[PDB]
Amino acid sequence: VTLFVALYDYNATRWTDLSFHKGEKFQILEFGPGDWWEARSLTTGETGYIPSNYVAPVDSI
Amino acid sequence: IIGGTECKPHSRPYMAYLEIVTGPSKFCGGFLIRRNFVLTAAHCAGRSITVTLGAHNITEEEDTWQKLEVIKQFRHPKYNTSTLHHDIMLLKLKEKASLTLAVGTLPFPSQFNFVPPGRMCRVAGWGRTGVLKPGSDTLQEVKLRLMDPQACSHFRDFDHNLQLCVGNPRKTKSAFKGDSGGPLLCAGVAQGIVSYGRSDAKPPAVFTRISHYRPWINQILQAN
Repeated sequence: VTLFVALYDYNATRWTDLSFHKGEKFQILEFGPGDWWEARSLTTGETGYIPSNYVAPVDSI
Repeated sequence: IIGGTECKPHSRPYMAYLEIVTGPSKFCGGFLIRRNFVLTAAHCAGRSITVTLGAHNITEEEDTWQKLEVIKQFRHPKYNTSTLHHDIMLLKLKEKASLTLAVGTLPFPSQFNFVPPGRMCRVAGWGRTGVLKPGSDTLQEVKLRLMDPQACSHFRDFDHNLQLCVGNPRKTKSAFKGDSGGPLLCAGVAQGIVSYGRSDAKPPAVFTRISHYRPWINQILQAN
């Protein structure tokens, strides 16, 4: 399990993408292929693409 | 499918419903192109997939259902999540489907078969029927217009050789969340794969142009 945390709110523009809030946690499922990552939200359980610069690794896992 | 109608049950026997498991499962459409191969979009990939053929109401098990595990996922090697270029995947099933009135294969096109803007096509699926509405229990279909590539210019690196531009923007009819991976048919041939569009469901949406991928499909089928 790879956990990341959002540093900013983001509002999806493509139906394949998650919308989220600063502070939300994500299990990353694939780091691409490309600069959008497949992720499951730990808040809502939804799966989709997130922009990689909106998130950062959690401190320890 | 937004602005569509319920299909005549089992009238599109190639339709596949995908349950993708990662925890909680996601859902997509797809369609049977060989007895053991389902075509879908690349962004529907996951750790394990179950395909249900022969369904109309996806919540009611019926006589016509055939329910098969996927044993191998063939995602296009150049798929990219920034652009969603090459949003195409072939799924190899654990066993061959039986051809019945309610389960059948859909022909896919020659690479020379380049479908121009202006014509009406049909797409089907079990996706949401509105921005905030649930997935449809029953298979739904809508007739949409092929648009000039200029009308999809708001989408990133939209490439007319790779992608179709689908859905008259003056109307609300559109594919949407959950429809991804489903076929677009023009005059009975699979021309397009529902790929993506706007979060607010305003048409047009982007479909993968299957004709471009004919050689890639060939190489997967012949090796498998």
